Amino acid sequence: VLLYASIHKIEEGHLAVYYRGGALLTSPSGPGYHIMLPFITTFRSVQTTLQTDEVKNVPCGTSGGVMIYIDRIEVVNMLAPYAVFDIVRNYTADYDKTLIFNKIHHELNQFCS
Amino acid sequence: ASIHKIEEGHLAVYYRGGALLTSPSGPGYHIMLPFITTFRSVQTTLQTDEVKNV
Amino acid sequence: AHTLQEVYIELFDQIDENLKQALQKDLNLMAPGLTIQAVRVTKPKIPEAIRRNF
Amino acid sequence: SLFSAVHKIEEGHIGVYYRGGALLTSTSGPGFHLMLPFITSYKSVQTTLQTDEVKNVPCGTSGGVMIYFDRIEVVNFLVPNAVYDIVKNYTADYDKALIFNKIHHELNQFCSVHTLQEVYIELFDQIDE
Ligand SMILES: *[C@@H]1O[C@H](CO)[C@@H](O)[C@H](O)[C@H]1NC(C)=O
Repeated sequence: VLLYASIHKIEEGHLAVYYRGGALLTSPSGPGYHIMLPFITTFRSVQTTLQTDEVKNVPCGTSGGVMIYIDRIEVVNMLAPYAVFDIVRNYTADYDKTLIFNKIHHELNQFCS
Repeated sequence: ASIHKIEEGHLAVYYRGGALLTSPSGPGYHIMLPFITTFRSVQTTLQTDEVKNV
Repeated sequence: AHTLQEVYIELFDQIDENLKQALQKDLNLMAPGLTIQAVRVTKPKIPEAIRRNF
Repeated sequence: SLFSAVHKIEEGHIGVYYRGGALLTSTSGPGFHLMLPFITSYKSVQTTLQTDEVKNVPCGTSGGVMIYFDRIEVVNFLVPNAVYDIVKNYTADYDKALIFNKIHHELNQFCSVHTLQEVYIELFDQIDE
């Protein structure tokens, strides 16, 4: 049914970004009920409130040449709602893997060497 | 079936009875003689290849 | 013309340059038109006995 | 029929079309687009930041000892205007022939001048640069 296919809900603290044929429509939607074209358009909700994630067993080569493994490094971040469009236009929705948690290990290694 | 659809980045040279015809052909669709002529494309762009255990 | 140390360590950054220079020098007069944009070489495998000493 | 004519390009990519092996001088941006039914083949090359890595890269230090980097990742991006020239000169897999086929040689050349300590600890932060 058209209603079942199109009707979608955006959780509080999330901003919705839609895609029609792969393009990025310049019209994000805030929390609440919304209407999108049923089949062609598909939505993904990016969290804008405080968010947490973690990386495990990060190596660290100390200046003495010995290896120490930090078990868990957690980063908590957030992005302003206005920047969702650009931050999704670049780096796609999964901006965290390619902006924070892929560089965590290298930055820590550089610091602790 | 004689159509050969030369690739991009290559250049084609033909052989009519084991002879190099003076006319080459760039990328795109092309038509050659049905059977007497056989084409082969050589890559004119950057090309890498190696020799092992020297 | 070079010793094990020179080839393995000191002149490794020059092995590829010398090879490219020689090949291009030959081709310039033999087959004009072809050009060697770049050359690469992996590190040579030195004997096990000499490897332990290093 | 018309099923093949349409094709999604995805955001952050640019589509390049081949006319039976020949690269057309027309490129299509993200969004719905239409091409010829069966005699044209599209491929989307990414024009946004992307990453790829090479594993177990050897490195011979000035002391004659061999140390193997577990992973070396390169993050790169291609401007949208030069996409046509890049694909024409080096196809859609330009990255392999431009970066990751010479990462190992560049690393070996850098290592041959530095000692095991020098690369392992001292100038580790300079290897990337
Ligand atoms: C082919 O050989 C002729 C005769 O020696 C020479 O003049 C010509 O430059 C050569 N060309 C190539 C491409 O090898």
